[PDB]
Amino acid sequence: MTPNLQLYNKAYETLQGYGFPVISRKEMQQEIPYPFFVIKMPESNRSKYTFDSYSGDTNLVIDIWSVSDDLGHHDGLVKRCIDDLTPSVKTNDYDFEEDDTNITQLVDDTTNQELLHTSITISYKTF
Amino acid sequence: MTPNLQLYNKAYETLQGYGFPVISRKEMQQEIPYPFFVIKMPESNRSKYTFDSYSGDTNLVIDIWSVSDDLGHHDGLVKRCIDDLTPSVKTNDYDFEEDDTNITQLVDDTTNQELLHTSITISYKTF
Amino acid sequence: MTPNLQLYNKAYETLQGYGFPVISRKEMQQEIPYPFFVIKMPESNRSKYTFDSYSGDTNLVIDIWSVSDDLGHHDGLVKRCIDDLTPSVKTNDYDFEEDDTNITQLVDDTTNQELLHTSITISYKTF
Amino acid sequence: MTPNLQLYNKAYETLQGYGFPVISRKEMQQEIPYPFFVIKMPESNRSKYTFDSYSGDTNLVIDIWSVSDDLGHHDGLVKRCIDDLTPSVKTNDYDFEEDDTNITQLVDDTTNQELLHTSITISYKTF
Amino acid sequence: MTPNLQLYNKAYETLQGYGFPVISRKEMQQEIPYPFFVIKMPESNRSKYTFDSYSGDTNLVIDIWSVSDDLGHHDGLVKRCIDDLTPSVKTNDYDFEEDDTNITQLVDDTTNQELLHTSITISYKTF
Amino acid sequence: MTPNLQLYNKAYETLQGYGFPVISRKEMQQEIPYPFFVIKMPESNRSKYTFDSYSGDTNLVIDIWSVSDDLGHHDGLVKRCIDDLTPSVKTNDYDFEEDDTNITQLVDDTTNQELLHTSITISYKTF
Amino acid sequence: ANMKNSNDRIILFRKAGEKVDATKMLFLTEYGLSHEADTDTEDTMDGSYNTGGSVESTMSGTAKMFYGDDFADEIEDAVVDRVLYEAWEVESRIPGKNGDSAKFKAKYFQGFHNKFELKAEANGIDEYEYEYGVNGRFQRGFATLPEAVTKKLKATGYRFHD
Amino acid sequence: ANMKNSNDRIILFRKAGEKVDATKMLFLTEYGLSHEADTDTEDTMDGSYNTGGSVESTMSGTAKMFYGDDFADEIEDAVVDRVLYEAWEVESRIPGKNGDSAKFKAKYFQGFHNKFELKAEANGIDEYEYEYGVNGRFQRGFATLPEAVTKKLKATGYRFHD
Amino acid sequence: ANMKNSNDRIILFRKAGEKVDATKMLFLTEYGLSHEADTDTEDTMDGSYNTGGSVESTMSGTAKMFYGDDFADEIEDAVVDRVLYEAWEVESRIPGKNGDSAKFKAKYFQGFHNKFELKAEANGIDEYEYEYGVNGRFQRGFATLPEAVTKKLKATGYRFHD
Amino acid sequence: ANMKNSNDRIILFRKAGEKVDATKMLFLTEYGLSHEADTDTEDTMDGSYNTGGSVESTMSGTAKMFYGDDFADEIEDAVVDRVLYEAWEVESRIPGKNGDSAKFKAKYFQGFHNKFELKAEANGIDEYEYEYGVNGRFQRGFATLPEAVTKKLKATGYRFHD
Amino acid sequence: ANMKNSNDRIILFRKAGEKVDATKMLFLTEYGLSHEADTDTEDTMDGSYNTGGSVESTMSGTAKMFYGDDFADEIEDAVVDRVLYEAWEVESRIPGKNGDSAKFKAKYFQGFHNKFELKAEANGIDEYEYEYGVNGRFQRGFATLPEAVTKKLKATGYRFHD
Amino acid sequence: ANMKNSNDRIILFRKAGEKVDATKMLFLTEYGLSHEADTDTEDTMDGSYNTGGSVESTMSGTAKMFYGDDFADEIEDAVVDRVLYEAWEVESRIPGKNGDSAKFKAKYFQGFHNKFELKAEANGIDEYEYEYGVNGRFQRGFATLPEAVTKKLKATGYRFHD
Amino acid sequence: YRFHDTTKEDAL
Amino acid sequence: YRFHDTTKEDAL
Amino acid sequence: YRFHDTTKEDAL
Amino acid sequence: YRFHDTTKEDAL
Amino acid sequence: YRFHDTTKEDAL
Amino acid sequence: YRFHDTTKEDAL
Repeated sequence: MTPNLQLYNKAYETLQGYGFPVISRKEMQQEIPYPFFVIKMPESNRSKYTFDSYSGDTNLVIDIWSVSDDLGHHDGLVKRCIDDLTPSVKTNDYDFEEDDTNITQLVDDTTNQELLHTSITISYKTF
Repeated sequence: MTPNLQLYNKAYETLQGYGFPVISRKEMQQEIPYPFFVIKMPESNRSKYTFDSYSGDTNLVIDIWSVSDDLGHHDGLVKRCIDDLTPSVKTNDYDFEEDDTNITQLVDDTTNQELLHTSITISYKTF
Repeated sequence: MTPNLQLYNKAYETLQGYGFPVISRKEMQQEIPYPFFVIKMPESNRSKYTFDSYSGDTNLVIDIWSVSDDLGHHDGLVKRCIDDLTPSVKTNDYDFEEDDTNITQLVDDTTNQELLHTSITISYKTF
Repeated sequence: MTPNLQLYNKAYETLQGYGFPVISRKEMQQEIPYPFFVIKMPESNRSKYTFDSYSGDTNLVIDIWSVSDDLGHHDGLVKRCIDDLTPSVKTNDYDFEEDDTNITQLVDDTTNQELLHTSITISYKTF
Repeated sequence: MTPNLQLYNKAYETLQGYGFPVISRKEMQQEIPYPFFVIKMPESNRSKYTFDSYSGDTNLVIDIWSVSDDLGHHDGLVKRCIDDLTPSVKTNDYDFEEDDTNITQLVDDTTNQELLHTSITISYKTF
Repeated sequence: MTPNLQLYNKAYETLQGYGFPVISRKEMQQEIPYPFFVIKMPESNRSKYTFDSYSGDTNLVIDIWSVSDDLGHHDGLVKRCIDDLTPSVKTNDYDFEEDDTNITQLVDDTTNQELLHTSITISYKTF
Repeated sequence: ANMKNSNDRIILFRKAGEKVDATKMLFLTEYGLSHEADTDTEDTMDGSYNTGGSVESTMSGTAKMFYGDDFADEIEDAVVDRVLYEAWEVESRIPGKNGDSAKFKAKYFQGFHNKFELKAEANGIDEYEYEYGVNGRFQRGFATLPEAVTKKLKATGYRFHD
Repeated sequence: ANMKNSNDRIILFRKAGEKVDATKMLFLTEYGLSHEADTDTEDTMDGSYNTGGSVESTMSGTAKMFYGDDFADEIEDAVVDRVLYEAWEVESRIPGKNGDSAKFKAKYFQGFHNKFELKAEANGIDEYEYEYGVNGRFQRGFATLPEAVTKKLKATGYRFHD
Repeated sequence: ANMKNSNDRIILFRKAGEKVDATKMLFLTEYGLSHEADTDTEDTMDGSYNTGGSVESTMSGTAKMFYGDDFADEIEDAVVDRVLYEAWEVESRIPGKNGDSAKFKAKYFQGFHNKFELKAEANGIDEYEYEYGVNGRFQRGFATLPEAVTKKLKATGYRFHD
Repeated sequence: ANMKNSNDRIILFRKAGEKVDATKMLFLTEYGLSHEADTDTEDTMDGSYNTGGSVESTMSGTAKMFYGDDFADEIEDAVVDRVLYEAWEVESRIPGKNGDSAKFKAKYFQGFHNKFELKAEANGIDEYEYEYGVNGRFQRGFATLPEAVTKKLKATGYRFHD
Repeated sequence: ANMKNSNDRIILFRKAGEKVDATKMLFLTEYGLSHEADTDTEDTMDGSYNTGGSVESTMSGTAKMFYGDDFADEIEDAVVDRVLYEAWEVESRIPGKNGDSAKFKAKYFQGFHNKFELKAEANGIDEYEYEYGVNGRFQRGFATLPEAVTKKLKATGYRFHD
Repeated sequence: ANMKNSNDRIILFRKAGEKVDATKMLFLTEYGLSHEADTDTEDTMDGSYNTGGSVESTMSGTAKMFYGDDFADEIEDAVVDRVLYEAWEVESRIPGKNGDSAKFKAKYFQGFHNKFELKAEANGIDEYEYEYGVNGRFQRGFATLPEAVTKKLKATGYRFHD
Repeated sequence: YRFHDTTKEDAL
Repeated sequence: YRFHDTTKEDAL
Repeated sequence: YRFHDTTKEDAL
Repeated sequence: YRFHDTTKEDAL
Repeated sequence: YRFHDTTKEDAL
Repeated sequence: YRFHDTTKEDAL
């Protein structure tokens, strides 16, 4: 596997354990209750790093949708993700270490309902 | 909680004390007199800072809407916000320190009325 | 007051003395002869500068509209503004010092008449 | 030949061996099963590098389309490409060495079907 | 006068001597033969430069329109402009010195005729 | 002449010798067989370089259109151009030296036919 | 949490031996205090050892000059006339425990100013920088801040105030 | 894989000769340990050769100061008073094999602090940096980490915790 | 507020011993005045002490050359011929109190020019920079500005004027 | 064409005089080998001439530390204990011609490690860098690569493998 | 206004003692002329004083080499053969007043070239730089420019011409 | 016009005293040739004067290493074994006038290589750089280029060819 | 020397 | 000197 | 030396 | 010293 | 030395 | 030393 799929599988194994639905994209016939997680396949740069290995920067985005009725709970999901996915993730072929994490939130009215949209970006240096 | 929600709650506890209405977004059936405050959920970067802690940059935007009939009063609200939210904000888990604050104002005619729109951005380094 | 309103009031007190009309925006029922001045509320950055003070960059834009029949006179207004607003402006709470000034002019045909539009930007460091 | 066509021919000779169809663009009367490879003609910068040679940066993009039913297999194609095209490619006139490789994936719904689109970029320094 | 109008008048006094028409913008009832010059009011930055003077960067654009039937002549106009406006321009209040000049040409078909459009930019440091 | 027209004439004298048609733009009544060359008037920066001369950067673009039936031949035209126009071009008033050359190719379907479009950029330092 | 800002340090000076209240160093831009031991080491075929030489100690800083002032003019008199100066570094947010309740934690130095440079550049407020050479062991204690300077004479605008 | 992060090193100090648990150096920003041999070479017409001079060894670092602390205040006392200090560098993720099962791989030094600089700048938390001069051969071993400091007193927020 | 701009300093010179009005240094780009004490320290087993060596003092600057001028030509004569020069630094916005009402606060130096470099580069106005070595104690006072130079001969354009 | 990549050099070490296979220096980041002649020149009124002084030769490099390792721990023992080390630089892609068919072109050195610095920084894998002082003439030859290390123990992921 | 461009200085050379017209230094990129006094100061308990040591004077520059030339080849002969060279610096836009009406203001030097470096880099025209050591006092005067070089042999293109 | 590109210089070497054709230095990245006079000056109360010391001359450069090569291996043998080397710098585009019609303008040196450093870094072709110390006066002349190397063995691709 | 407070009441 | 552990039970 | 004013009336 | 191969069979 | 003009008519 | 050409026919 690439580091992309290895990390993506670890992030699914994690977020899929909380009991809320986790998806890559919603299909039209599929009914999803709030809150829910969208998780998007990582990007990965690679370059020569030592005479014996590559290294690179692998970017993960996970994306949390909720009704705005209770923001303390939505923030509980954000903090739960970050605490499970940092400082380091470890898998069969690869190691990942948080370089930075960026949290941004929007109030979204596209759906005739006031939703909260949090986008969590984590940059992992990988070895 | 994240630093985002901790700061956002402190900024509400503050601005909600002045006696003008404070909102994150206006809903259609909700009547809001002028002047009023819009307050938007912070962004937060994070990175390793010492062998013992993270640190990062947390960005707050608060946003003041008024009719242009009296600009000295609208500026009184701007200065009152800045004086209550700087130089430092302190909460249960986090400390915040002003790195910079940016004030910009526009004259807005979108609503068939001449409004004043001030956007106050405060960048906090956080520890 | 903020430095924004302090400077904006000083720039009005100045330009309003020349005898041409000065406005922030033109309203539909309001008749304005040429030439006229549009003046726009400053932007202001702020940051810690010494152990005892902030300092920052405050940006003023004033904006001169005339029919193109006589360009020597329009340029007389531009030079008169710059000579009254530089090198320094001084007010009750704040000092302002020209960092740079930028003059740009366009020939404007939006109004079925050939107008001259000069935009004068002055960047003040402030203390 | 240019380094562009030399590399492009080597990348075809490679990817065309896996047994899936490989194309530069799909024509309307041409039926292509999934998965398939799109391969795009390299860009090449050139500059003087020694008193005796040029050198430069040659950019290859190969682009993998699949139905999202099985992502482990699609990732198997991505890893197979990268392992055959790196660290170095060698041809009659030119040498190529991986400077970096960038992998990005999207979930694509443009075609009323949920496809996976992976874009693999490899930057070769060339000599 | 500003340096803008001083330079603009010197550039008119120059280009207006060649015998082709020179304009800032063409009006609808005005018939202009080819070739012709469009000349656009300079931009000017200013900043403190010594304890005794400002200095700054003043940008001139002159703009040459011709039918493409004879390109040697159109290029003769371009070279004639540059040779009259460089290396230095001198006027009552100001000095100007070429920092750089940029020549770009396009083939223009907007007017149902194949025209040549040359834009000549000259950056003057000014003292 | 400018360096623009001097170089443009040398690039015409060259490419016009191969026996394929060379044009700056195609006119509607003009029938052009494939393959063909489009050649676009250079850009030129200029600045003071020694106490005795200017120097500058002059940018040439030549642009090769072919049906995609045979890519080895189209690449033969690209390589033939580059080998005739580099490393140096010499003319009456000016010298030109390759700083870099950039080759990019696209597959173009704008014309209901699959064409190959190669854009060759050569940056010449000039003296 | 509880990180320590630079601008909470207060630097004070007075000319040694004259009975006056210490004067605050306004508009510091940057600051540093350095201690460094001039140790040698002596080699022998039984083995090398390190020998405890004397310590040099010094305080250093930069400030912006202003018109309502006379203190940079005292620093440049002091460096040339070799005047002995007392100085304090006080931590404006650590108060003393009891009895010293109105005082703040401090270091006390006395010594000489050894450098003063004015730096002036077009388009800029002119800086000065200085160096101060500490005599002997600096002394630990608690210092009274001059309350009329630090909290009574507040000013509006970008000057810091409560 | 298995790359070694810097922040897994734990640096500990105590004043030599007093019976107390070692105190952890919190909020290190950067760190380094250096060893360097002062070799000469002697030329002769039979041929040149290299001679085995003595080795100088030193430990160096930077930290952020904070209000709940008294240790930078000990470093600056120690550099001036020439106090001998013991120090450990411990690898928080290499445990001892057996018997030492509760301990972590370490180097033990004793020596003197030889430098301390405070650095303070407007808009910034003030740093200190130090240098420590090792006496003799540093000694290899396994070290007990002070478990009450390293794992019991955890704190929320951006302070690292499990 | 009341920050001090660099360009309010006026630098004046004249050749020592000739009865003429001081000439202004036009088109300064940057400037500096430095004082620095060459202190040693003497160690003893009773304790080390710091000894009050002599002070070196110097003035330094850069200017743009222009065609209506003869003064850089005097600086480069003066550095080679070792001519003694008087110089003033005057603060154009601090006036004297009474009697000195028409004068401005100043330092007076006399000394020698010790350096002059022309710097010329293609695409640029050529600079010169100089160094001046102060003899002895600089003297404080109030200085008359040459009013015909400073306020009567004003010029239009980018040259500063009221 | 045929340009020579850095990562095709293999650097090997072993402690001198003990019968063991050489150990590979893993995770080099950068490397250099230097030779430099300490020539004087002697002037005379008949004319100056250049005199052939002795040559100093040294090898230098940086590596990333990792947990499955014990070799940086040997370098830092070796610099302090002045242990003599053999070292090879081998060119992994130039094979020997015949008889040496299984060997690769090499330089052989013996000498002492003279420097070791750990560098650790927050948000980073800690580096070490070293210097090695060559004794005498380095010797040319062909070297057997330790095939179990270089080709048998391959690993997946970003570690280089065929 | 009236700022002084660098490229209006003309630098001329000739080999000392041979009756030929001075040759212009074409394609200068940058230039500088330096004078600097090696003053000591002598301390005494009556007070320190500054002593008037001798002055070193030197001219320095960089140029682009070209094929229609033989002059850089003369500089590199001159630095090795220790040939004495005369040189002028002439101000191409200050004419002499009367009698000297056809001449331009100048400095005259004689001295030796003391440095010459070629600098060559792939993708570049190769530079040379030189240093010239002035003997004694440089002499002021007015110089005739070689009119056939400076105004008659004009050339088209990017070479400067009227 | 007629500006001189760096890559038109050809640098050649051979070991002194063996009858073989000179070998070209391929893949130079940058190059320089330096001459510099070690002049003193002697002061006297009658006036100072400058004294004509001896000249040091040296050639320097960087190249990329490649697999079809044995010459960097000769440079590193030569610096250690103190082998005397002849070298040429030839100008590939200035031909000789008559009789020398097939030759190109040149400098001839003989001397010793005095430095060689390999530089290797991950993600890069490894460089070497060298220094060569010229003995005496370099000699001017015209040199035959080795036509089989320079024009017969042309190669395709990014290697320069006609 | 010992410690002395900032104020004129504790002059040197 | 020999190795001593961090704790007060192994004081110098 | 003492202070002397800028003007020719206070020449050295 | 002469050349010695990397392996234990050619120990110093 | 005195001043000498650039031309061969004022050779050293 | 004098000048010697590059070729083996003009060896040192």
